Amino acid sequence: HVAQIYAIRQSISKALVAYYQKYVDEASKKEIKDILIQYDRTLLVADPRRCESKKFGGPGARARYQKSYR
Amino acid sequence: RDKLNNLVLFDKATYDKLCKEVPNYKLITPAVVSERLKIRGSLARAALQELLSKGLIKLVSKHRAQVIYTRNTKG
Amino acid sequence: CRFYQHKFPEVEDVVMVNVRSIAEMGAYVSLLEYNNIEGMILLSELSRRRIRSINKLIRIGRNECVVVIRVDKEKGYIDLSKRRVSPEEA
Amino acid sequence: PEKFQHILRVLNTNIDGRRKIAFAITAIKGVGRRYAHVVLRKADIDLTKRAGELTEDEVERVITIMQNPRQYKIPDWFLNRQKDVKDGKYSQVLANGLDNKLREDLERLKKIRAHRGLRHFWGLRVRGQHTKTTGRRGRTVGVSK
Amino acid sequence: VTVKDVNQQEFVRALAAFLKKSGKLKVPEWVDTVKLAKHKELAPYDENWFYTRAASTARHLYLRGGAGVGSMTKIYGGRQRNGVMPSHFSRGSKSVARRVLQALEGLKMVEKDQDWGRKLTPQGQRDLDRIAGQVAAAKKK
Amino acid sequence: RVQPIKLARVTKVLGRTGSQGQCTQVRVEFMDDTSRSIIRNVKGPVREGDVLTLLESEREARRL
Amino acid sequence: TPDIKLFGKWSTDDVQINDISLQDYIAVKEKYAKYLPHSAGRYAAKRFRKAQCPIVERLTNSMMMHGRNNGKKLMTVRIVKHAFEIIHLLTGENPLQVLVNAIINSGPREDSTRIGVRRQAVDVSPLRRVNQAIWLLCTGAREAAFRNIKTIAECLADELINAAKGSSNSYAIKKKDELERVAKSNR
Amino acid sequence: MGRVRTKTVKKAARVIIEKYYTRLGNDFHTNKRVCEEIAIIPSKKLRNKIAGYVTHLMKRIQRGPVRG
Amino acid sequence: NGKTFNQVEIKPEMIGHYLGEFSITYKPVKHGRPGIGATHSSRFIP
RNA sequence: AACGAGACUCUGGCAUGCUAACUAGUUACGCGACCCCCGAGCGGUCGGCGUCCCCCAACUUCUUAGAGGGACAAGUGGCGUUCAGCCACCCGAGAUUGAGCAAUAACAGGUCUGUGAUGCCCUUAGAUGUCGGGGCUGCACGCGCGCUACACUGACUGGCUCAGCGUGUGCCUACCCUACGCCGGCAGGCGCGGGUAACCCGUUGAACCCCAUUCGUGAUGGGGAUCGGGGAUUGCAAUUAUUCCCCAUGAACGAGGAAUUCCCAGUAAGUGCGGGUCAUAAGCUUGCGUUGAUUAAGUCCCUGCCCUUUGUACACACCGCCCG
Ligand SMILES: [Mg+2]
Ligand SMILES: [Mg+2]
Ligand SMILES: [Mg+2]
Ligand SMILES: [Mg+2]
Ligand SMILES: [Mg+2]
Ligand SMILES: [Mg+2]
Ligand SMILES: [Mg+2]
Ligand SMILES: [Mg+2]
Ligand SMILES: [Mg+2]
Ligand SMILES: [Mg+2]
Ligand SMILES: [Mg+2]
Ligand SMILES: [Mg+2]
Ligand SMILES: [Mg+2]
Ligand SMILES: [Mg+2]
Ligand SMILES: [Mg+2]
Ligand SMILES: [Mg+2]
Ligand SMILES: [Mg+2]
Ligand SMILES: [Mg+2]
Ligand SMILES: [Mg+2]
Ligand SMILES: [Mg+2]
Ligand SMILES: [Mg+2]
Ligand SMILES: [Mg+2]
Ligand SMILES: [Mg+2]
Ligand SMILES: [Mg+2]
Ligand SMILES: [Mg+2]
Ligand SMILES: [Mg+2]
Ligand SMILES: [Mg+2]
Ligand SMILES: [Mg+2]
Repeated sequence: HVAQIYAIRQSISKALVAYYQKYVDEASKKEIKDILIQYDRTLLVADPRRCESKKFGGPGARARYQKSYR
Repeated sequence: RDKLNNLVLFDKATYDKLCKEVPNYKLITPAVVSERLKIRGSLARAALQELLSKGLIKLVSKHRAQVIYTRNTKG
Repeated sequence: CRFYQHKFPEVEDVVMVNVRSIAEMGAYVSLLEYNNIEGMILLSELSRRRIRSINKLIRIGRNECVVVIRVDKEKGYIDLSKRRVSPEEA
Repeated sequence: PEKFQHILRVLNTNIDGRRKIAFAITAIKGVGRRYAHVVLRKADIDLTKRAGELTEDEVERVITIMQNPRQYKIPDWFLNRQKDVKDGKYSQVLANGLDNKLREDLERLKKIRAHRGLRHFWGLRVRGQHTKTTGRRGRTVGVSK
Repeated sequence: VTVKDVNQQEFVRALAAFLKKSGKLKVPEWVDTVKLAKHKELAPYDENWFYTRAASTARHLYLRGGAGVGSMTKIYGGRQRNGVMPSHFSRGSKSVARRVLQALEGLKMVEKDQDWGRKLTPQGQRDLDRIAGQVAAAKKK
Repeated sequence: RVQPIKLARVTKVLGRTGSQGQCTQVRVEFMDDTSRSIIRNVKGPVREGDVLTLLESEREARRL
Repeated sequence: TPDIKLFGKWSTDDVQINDISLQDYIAVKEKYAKYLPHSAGRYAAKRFRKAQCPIVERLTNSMMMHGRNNGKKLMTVRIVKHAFEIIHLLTGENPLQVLVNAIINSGPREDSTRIGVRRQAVDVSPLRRVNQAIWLLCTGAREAAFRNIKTIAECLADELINAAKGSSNSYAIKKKDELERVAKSNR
Repeated sequence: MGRVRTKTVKKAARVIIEKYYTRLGNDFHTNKRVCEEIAIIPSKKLRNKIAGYVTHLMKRIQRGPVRG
Repeated sequence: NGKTFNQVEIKPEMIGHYLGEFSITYKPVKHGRPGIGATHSSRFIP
């Protein structure tokens, strides 16, 4: 649910900047891009984060099961 | 653990205190009325709704989790 | 109900306190010669010499006489001490 | 609002008058909460009034439903005692009928000394549970002699 | 306005209040003594739960015209708490989902389409969009 | 038995002292007479240039 | 108006910070005005990057704690929203300034490290001030509402209020001054 | 990080400069092509690191002489 | 049983139960004294 | 000069550039059809909703997967004996993604119960090489890996709306995943199609979460042990209850002493879903996504590790040796 709010929020603004850049002048889209990128990045540049893969030994990716010495 | 005593329906003294507590408060939530009076809380909700039906209070935000009121939106 | 002619104990008085919780940098103890405003004794002030286990000195529910050193007579901070007692005062 | 009597003594047990009537009558044994809602629904009673807000005639309407469920059209798969082992009836044992029916069932089992009767006797676990590391009531034992 | 134009909860309340305003739509006899799924622990509070359930069922048929009972019981599945063991996903009740779809065919709002399944009749969609506009006009949407 | 607060600005970070290397050595100014200077030992993550707060400007700690 | 932003309702530009030590480490005005306390925000990737994070989002992140809340953030935003709405009633003042006050008056400006029980006194860095104040006043709330009829929004609100004016009736202040007296003794 | 070029990267880059010195200019993307033409580097990753040390050495050799 | 045949006279109340349900496969336990490994403290021999 | 390190191989992140797709699509209109006026209009036309039906339309943005491209401490500024390199910053999809593979010398480590790998010893027709029954589950007690909880940052009842890795008819062996209709409150039953699989289950209507209702600080509707009664499925057979469903019973437990485990970013934790075993069948394990923090950018204090110098009466090597 939440990871689609950011997909939408990034896609529409990445669109209004390519409808300008193609069918309007160039120097008008430089206004959009700086009103946009100065407020919050990742309205044009996607997050490169993806889940890491579990490994044997622990429940998730970095934890490990309990160790009982004695 | 102790015995937080609470009533499920009013007695005349408490009913008077309800129809007179309205101005005294700038924060009217079920919890605060259930604690300052000896009210179960399912009774405070009904009483607050009853008052709100009388325009005596003003509802400022209602949520599934928490409800609030205000004094009169006056003064 | 109050025990004595002043509700806040004065500095340099020996008080009867029932230790209640051993804190991380002290202990939160009741007040029993005055009304139950909290008290905090610093762990640096139980005994004059090195200690093997705190449960051998203080444990919940043990009346003991301790001396207050400082107090914010306004905010309510009763600073308490045990190194500084003779068994006659007790 | 509604300052008349609240507590009521339904058969052999003290039903507190404060709780919502559904969760009020559950203080009867043999009557859980899923059965109680059905009883109250078939009794037409409102489900937003506490036990204190019912007069002396609705309560009989509810009792007679709890006691004779089969006839108020509560199906035969709600009743806690089914094809009763000694006589084939279907019913809800209510208050001490539950105690006596458990008592009679354990006696019935021990009488022919079935493997469950002996487990009830010796005071152990009757279903198939392991018992090596569970239950564990008794006192610690030492290796010293 | 269509149905996607309006808030999908008050629309459901309106459709339920309308369905229970025609006298049609026969309800099953056991409507008041049923758990409603394998994983629930109680019977529904709202005495009119069949009307709400039929309303939501019709709406769901509108948005995806090929359901059949084996998905009404998935659309309505939930989470079962197995006592002292971890929970698990569990389906709805087949029997009430079946009797809901059957009760809607009696209003001529539903019909068994080609292949297999169900969809709304042309006359069902009108009945929906009308109260959709009713909702949009009441709440000013 | 009564002293006002003082506000210093960090001018250089020296090293991370303490037994577990927890506290940090730091050299500070004094923001009213920038001539003064002491060496102090802070507990959080100091950067450079940010305004500390001293409750007794007279001390000058010298190790762990 | 469109050059200026709100948490739906509350204004930022009327705020003030009076501790010149904390002006670098509380973000509220200007380029730190955001519409919601919820951003993806790869803040915890470098050392000081956490200082750029809008203070209301930091107040949210530090609230989902003790196990059966890890991750549930939308609940936290709906809690904070309600807390501020209550604060505006109990005072009639701007909620953001009260938050800034309750953060400033909870950072212990001196703590005691351990060397050997033998301690020593040290001063706390300006970043640890806010990092401790947040922890303290979010623990006060979570603690005051664990088996009471009050709701966490109510307790968090009255905590922020009783702390923004140091009152000895709030967990944060008690613990701060008590952490400072222990340092004062073994100076 | 690291970024300490191994002796198999610091020996290619030393032979290449001796043989082809008049091609190896001072930018990286042209050297990345010259090195790919002259020698046989059996990877892209290694080719880039070799061509990236070549540029360092070239910048240094436009001052006084280097001892390899 | 697993080694013996145990006699059982059939009563009417045994109806619908199983035969094996009247002939248990083990002796009921009653405990001895704990041995030399019984407690985490118990292990030591010179 | 050789090995190990590194290089290497797989994987994650970027291409609106290439190759090219009824077993993936999108946009268009050829469409047409349904529906509402929901807006100009009137209702069509202008438009709006479509996992409604088409195209012998156009293309490859989304999907799939091949070839190449890209990142080099390369640029700029400091610190470096101006070397090897470190620090910050710019442009950027990214300036430290995660695994596999791994040396010399050893250990009286584990495994003869994986092997038609195997020496010696034993038993070999009254068998230590087959059928029927019982046991590995037995309970005064000590310990280990775990699951569910002690509630209001919650439980219950409705309503709303989102995935990714996968497996699937069995060669003796003899069984697969399931759509859609009907019957039953529920587990389940009957009927009749698809699938040897980007084709069918399937647009995988997953849980937490989200929105609205009841309860009210009370071992309470928290918690769900223990126990009574009844109904189905698997199988040759269910008792010491295989599993599953319903009514009923309603224990300890109010955040846990001394101690002690794991963990640095899509990580800890919460949350569900596939694989393995599997006639029936996870409180396990191996993977997958989903909501997603607090604290650090350090040190040699504790437990250990690597390199140099130094001391030794030790070499089975300090768990050593040795005096009355
Ligand atoms: Mg996980
Ligand atoms: Mg849980
Ligand atoms: Mg790679
Ligand atoms: Mg990919
Ligand atoms: Mg489609
Ligand atoms: Mg490639
Ligand atoms: Mg340089
Ligand atoms: Mg950039
Ligand atoms: Mg790597
Ligand atoms: Mg090795
Ligand atoms: Mg072997
Ligand atoms: Mg052998
Ligand atoms: Mg054999
Ligand atoms: Mg056998
Ligand atoms: Mg075993
Ligand atoms: Mg293990
Ligand atoms: Mg629910
Ligand atoms: Mg088994
Ligand atoms: Mg699993
Ligand atoms: Mg299976
Ligand atoms: Mg399985
Ligand atoms: Mg296993
Ligand atoms: Mg070394
Ligand atoms: Mg030597
Ligand atoms: Mg030597
Ligand atoms: Mg020797
Ligand atoms: Mg020896
Ligand atoms: Mg020795």
